[PDB]
Amino acid sequence: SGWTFGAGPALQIPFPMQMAYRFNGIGVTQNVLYENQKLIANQFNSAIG
Amino acid sequence: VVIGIVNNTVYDPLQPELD
Ligand SMILES: *[C@@H]1O[C@H](CO)[C@@H](O)[C@H](O)[C@H]1NC(C)=O
Ligand SMILES: *[C@@H]1O[C@H](CO)[C@@H](O)[C@H](O)[C@H]1NC(C)=O
Repeated sequence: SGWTFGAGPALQIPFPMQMAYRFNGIGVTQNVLYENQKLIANQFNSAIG
Repeated sequence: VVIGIVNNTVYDPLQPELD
């Protein structure tokens, strides 16, 4: 759900679009995530590992 | 490079006024 579960009813939303929202919230455009999605995913997986 | 994009058309606020 993202952040909607803590401010009211839960709203379904894809995780990449939630990441795009979180990147746009700090000033970074959504294109760098919708284009370089595999790199961000691999970096996140490497960090989790 | 975008994964999950579909084909669609966008509108132009200049073409109908110019043509
Ligand atoms: C959603 O994920 C499924 C499973 O990988 C895939 O088959 C489908 O094409 C995806 N849809 C979009 C719009 O990316
Ligand atoms: C979009 O159009 C291109 C060529 O016009 C085609 O190769 C592609 O398969 C189309 N995609 C969808 C989701 O219709």
